[PDB]
Amino acid sequence: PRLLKKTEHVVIPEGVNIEINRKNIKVTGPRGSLTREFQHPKVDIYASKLVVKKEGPKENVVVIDMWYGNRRDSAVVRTIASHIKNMITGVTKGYQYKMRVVYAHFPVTLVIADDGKSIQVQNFLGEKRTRHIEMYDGVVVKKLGKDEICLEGNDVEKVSQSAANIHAANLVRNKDIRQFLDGVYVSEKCLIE
Amino acid sequence: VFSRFVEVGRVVLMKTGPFASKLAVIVEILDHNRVLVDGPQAITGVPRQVVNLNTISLTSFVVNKVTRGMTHKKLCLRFTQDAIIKRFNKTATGKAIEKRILREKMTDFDKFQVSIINRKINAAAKIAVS
Amino acid sequence: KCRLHVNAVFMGFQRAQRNQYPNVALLQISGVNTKEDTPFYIGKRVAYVYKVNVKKGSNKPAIRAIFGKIVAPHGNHGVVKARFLHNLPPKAMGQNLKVFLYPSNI
Amino acid sequence: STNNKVTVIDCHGHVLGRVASVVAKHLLLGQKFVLVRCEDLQVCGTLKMRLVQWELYQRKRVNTNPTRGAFHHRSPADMVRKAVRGMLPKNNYRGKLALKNLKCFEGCPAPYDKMKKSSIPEAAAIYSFNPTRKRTLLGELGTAVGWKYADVVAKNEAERKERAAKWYAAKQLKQKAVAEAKEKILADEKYKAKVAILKKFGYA
Amino acid sequence: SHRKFEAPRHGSLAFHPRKRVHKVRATVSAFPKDNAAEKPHLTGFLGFKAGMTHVIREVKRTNTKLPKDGVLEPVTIIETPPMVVAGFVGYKKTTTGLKPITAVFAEHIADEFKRRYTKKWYKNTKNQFAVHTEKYNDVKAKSKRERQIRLIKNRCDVVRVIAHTQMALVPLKQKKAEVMEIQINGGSIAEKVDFAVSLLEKQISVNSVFGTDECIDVCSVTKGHGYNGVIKRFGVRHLPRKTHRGLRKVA
Amino acid sequence: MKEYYITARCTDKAHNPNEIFRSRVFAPNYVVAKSKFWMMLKKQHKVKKINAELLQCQPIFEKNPTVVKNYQIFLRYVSAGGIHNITKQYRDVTRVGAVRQMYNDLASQYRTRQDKIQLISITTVGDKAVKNPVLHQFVGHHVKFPMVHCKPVIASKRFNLPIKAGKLTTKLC
RNA sequence: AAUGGCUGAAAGCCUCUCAAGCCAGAAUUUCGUCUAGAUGAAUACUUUGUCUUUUUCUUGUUACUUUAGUACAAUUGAAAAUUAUAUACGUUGUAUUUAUUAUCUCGUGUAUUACUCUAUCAAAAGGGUAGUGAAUACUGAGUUAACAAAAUUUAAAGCAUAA
RNA sequence: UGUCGGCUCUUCCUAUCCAUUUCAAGCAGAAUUGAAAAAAGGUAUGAUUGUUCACCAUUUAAUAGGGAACGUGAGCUGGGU
RNA sequence: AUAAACAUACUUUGAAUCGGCCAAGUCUGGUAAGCAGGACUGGCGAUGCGGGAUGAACCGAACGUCGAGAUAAAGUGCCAAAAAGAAACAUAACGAGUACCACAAAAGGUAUUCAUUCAUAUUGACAAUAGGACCUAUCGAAUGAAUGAGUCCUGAAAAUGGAUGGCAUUAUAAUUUCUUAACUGAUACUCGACCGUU
Repeated sequence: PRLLKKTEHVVIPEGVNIEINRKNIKVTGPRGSLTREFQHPKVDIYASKLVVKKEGPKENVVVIDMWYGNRRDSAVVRTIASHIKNMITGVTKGYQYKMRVVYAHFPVTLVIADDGKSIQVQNFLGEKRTRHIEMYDGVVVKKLGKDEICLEGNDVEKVSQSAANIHAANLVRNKDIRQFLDGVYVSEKCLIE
Repeated sequence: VFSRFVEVGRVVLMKTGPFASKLAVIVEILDHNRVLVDGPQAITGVPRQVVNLNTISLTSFVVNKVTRGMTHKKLCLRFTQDAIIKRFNKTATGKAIEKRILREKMTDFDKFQVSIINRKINAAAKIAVS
Repeated sequence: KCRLHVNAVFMGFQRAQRNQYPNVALLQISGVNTKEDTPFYIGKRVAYVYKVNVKKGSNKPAIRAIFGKIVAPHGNHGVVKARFLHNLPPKAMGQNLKVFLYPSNI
Repeated sequence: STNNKVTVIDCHGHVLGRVASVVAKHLLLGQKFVLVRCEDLQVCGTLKMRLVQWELYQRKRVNTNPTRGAFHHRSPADMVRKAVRGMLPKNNYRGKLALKNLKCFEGCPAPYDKMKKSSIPEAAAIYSFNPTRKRTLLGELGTAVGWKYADVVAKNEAERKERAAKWYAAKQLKQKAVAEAKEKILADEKYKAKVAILKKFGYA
Repeated sequence: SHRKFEAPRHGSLAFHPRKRVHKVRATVSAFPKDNAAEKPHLTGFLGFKAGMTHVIREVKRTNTKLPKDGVLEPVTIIETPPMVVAGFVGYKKTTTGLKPITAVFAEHIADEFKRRYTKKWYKNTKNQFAVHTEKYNDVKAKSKRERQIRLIKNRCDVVRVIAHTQMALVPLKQKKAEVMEIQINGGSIAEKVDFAVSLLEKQISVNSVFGTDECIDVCSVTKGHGYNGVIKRFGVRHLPRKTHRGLRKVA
Repeated sequence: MKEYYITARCTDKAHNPNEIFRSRVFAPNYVVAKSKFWMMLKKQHKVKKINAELLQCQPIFEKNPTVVKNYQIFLRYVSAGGIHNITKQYRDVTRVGAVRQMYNDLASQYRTRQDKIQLISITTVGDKAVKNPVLHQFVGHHVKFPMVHCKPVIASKRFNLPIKAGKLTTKLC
């Protein structure tokens, strides 16, 4: 039903400064600065000081409030309150998505650019084609070891998407997927710290 | 953060109706569209009645310590304790309502002098700046 | 020199969906927006002052008129009905009329 | 009288079907309309569903000779002239004398850049919409169906905000100095006789 | 019903309507996309076709089965005497396409270029480009030229040179020159005009426009065949011999 | 909508002439109220108008139409499936006002016209006995919300103009 | 597009979203290129410098010719953006047509201008500089009006010469 | 209202035969099978019969099904009726 | 009880006609038909006008020539004369929009709104994390199951390009209900003038 007021809030640790200008949030932290645009015309984001713990003092928070509205549009407060939580975590403890390579018989060789801004996959299932797969902005690919890479970055929406672009370029076509279980997969997703 | 909320005790300005441009005090919120304005009938003249939120306009004054369903005998004290009438007449809309009343009483001789005087003063202002 | 009229638009004749009665002409007086402000204008003279180019060898004037009155309101938007001595030409639809201030009652 | 002036309608953030019904009624009332920025107008529906509504409008075309069939004009200047032309009398003299008093320009040409722009309260998108309902700028849709002149209008506009913002700065310094001087002569002793007349009616 | 056996339609619908042109020269309706990071260069020419002849060409390709001796190929000899640049014109992108802003012209104009502005030269007083030439050096008419250049450098995006052939070097009986606007593609508009102004009255040769082993997009007007039936024009199947009222038509 | 107090008695062999049938009927006028009352006797007590007499028919004005009360309405309506019973809660200052809401919402949510609903009983309930998910949020003492995305309110129809000057903005209100 | 996905609520977990925001993906759609194409633009030469109508010359057009009539420079018309809009105020409550104190005469200087004109630098600018005139504020004083008149916005005749 | 079929020609529908992009299998490969986006392209040569239909011999990636007065006679042919 | 004096009862002579068709809170044969055949009544035929965009039958209403007014069916974003306010269920779609009328079904949905019944709900109910289906700790307010009624989505494929009438709308200019002694409108109603019949 139509909630009179749906509220959410995210805590700001001591190392990050957040400034809002008409739902254009800019988050600054030790690893850098991140900016996003939350173009929902029915919510207001304003920083405030609210007591979060039951028996604690006031803490700097970002409060997202959506007033009278149906359950279709009231679901976005927690989505907005969680995209911000990934901009505070990202600039404080950066993201990292370790990625493995699985092959049956044909070895796969990955070529990483000098700056790490791009990758290159060769000899996938013996195919002579050489897929490139360029990364997004602010995402760096490095080779952890043998048959393993990890994508360092600050924006989860760009690190993870760049991690899903490598797997989408190494699919097996016209063959039984249940047996030709090759490609590159996301082993685990963690933080740099 | 929103400054002016629709609560109990908020002083609202009835824009449309026979009581247009009169002060009313909310003493109940029936639902999201209807409130119970009781801008004390012995002070402003707005009787207690259910009105829509599409007729009233909010003002930045909240009468202090007003509970829902206040009587007329006790609401009149709080309204006159904070002197909303004194404070309302100093705001931008308070000076707009009194301006509308004066220009209504203007005759044709009074409309002729003001136009013939404003133009002289306005032109003299433009001369004074180089 | 001076203005002593408010320009009312000749909207058309009092009609139906598939009819037209040219005996009564509707006007949208400038500044009137409701039927409650029409009680003033019921009676004030209205003239359809138009201009005709004429040759120098003729006597008829180059500026003529068709005078009429305002007889009743029409609709809730302040549209009025005007009855003229000679029904206005359908070439004046959309043009501007004159709404005088006499016979005054002020 | 003779209403020869032009009522310029600034179509930023209006609705295509409501800014054209007010114009269509008022064109027949002997008025001249110039709708500047017929490309920022709004239509309900996402971009995906505003192309199905256009693919449907692209099918209607005379089979035996498409060069006779419905000419589907893409330029948003002509997507509002067609919308108005639908609500005007069809195939008579009154429906054309009132259609010569209508213009759209996607940008803002020279003589209409410096005119007193108007607005239509009944056609605004803030008064007649649920703010979550998804709209579509006419310019945004026009490019998707093959409008080749969308970068030009943006570039021309970008050079109109930088020439009207620097005019405002010079205008507001003179307007503030004039207002500050008018207060000085309001308090003048020589003008006390006249001020009491203005002050009586709330003009000072 | 349905046609018994399906076939590919005869003729092309991308060329309908088939209206014959008027001017012999075929205007080039599009020029290569402008690249702003190179030295300005002409992007076209204009030559008179002469004929065809066959050559024996040595194959320089790899992994091909063509004989090592040679491959017999047909070639076309297009005679292109050097053209003369006689001004330039600057275009501007508006909401209705390009709009020619101005046009600066050289001083000395050959008699093969003046003829294009008349329809009967033997009776014409031949006063074309006379007032322009006689007042070329006047200070009043020199500031106007310098004004036109500053207009193009500021409010223009495309610069083209109005180059015309020389008809005394070709065996054609025609005398009036053929005028072409050859776009300049290269650096910013500041240096396009400076390149266009440097070319005035100066002959341009084909090797300064094209290069060796370069592919080009020739544009021309085809051969004239007059009224033609349905068999020649579109290619439909000729009807059986028994047919009444003739064979070579659509049924 | 109005509320009427109607009483009548039956005078024939089947019914004794000492039983009075009271009623509190809701109808737009007093002739649609008698019609509701007469058919309520005939379908329940086998009394026909020809064999009965109307004794009293008076309106029932609200005593205190300045106080907000939570009204509870028990009603039965007929759907394409069968016959159901509903119990909706409404907030209004008059009994004749809270019933008018009942006809509008029933004729909108359930798409049942007004000649299918039989109002059985309307009473007043307490603050905490409001089961409606939306009505429950406004019965508290400390309810406050900002009326946002407003639209400017004109004094009357006189000042409304077809075409305006300048840009139009809403109000934080 | 079908489909596979990313972050992600609803619903503390889960989910590609009958949620907001995005990526990959057709012989697909749209630019690009090809053909026909209407209103247009620039330049060259002839003119015209407020004006059209009717007769009239030419294969036809423009300029041209005659007798007329008509006004004579000078106060109009722009902030942008958002609408859950930084905070404050809600600045209320009539868009164009339709915001000048009847006309004329005599008076001192200053100051002003999206005002007129000239010269110049520039310019596809409500541009800069200099000068002049107009209006306006300081701000006047005086004459006249009584009866009639305050409508141009277009008519009628020609072919000497030039392109 | 010239009443079967064929030759010629154009267009339209998708309830898709091939080519393009995807899911499912009792999909290990090859072959095949079920379904989704999609009508911009293509869909044959012959023996017998007047035949539409039919049955055979080949070929191709496929030789899919239909409408337009049972499309089409001042377009033809006149095999049948 | 009510109506009835241009009432009532007729007499003589005679013309046209006996191919009918439509509607339905009706029926029979038929799978069904814009099919065939009937009972009571009204119409089209024989009939215009205002409305349903167009329509022989549907709704209003039947006509000498007019003028002024209130009306009927039905409507009041523009074409089009005329309406503003209030509330809700829809609308991320060629979904919705004037009956007769020019179509859509069975079925499915953890889509949505309302209502009913039952159960667990406290200092501890679910989900989650940690430890050993079940228990503890943290987490602290509603949660879970079933049924009924609306709205919506799939079900939903045909041949020239096209039809809520078009444009167009999307906290509507849609659907359902309402408020204001609001408005628009026929050749019908009232008043007045004129022609004719009795």
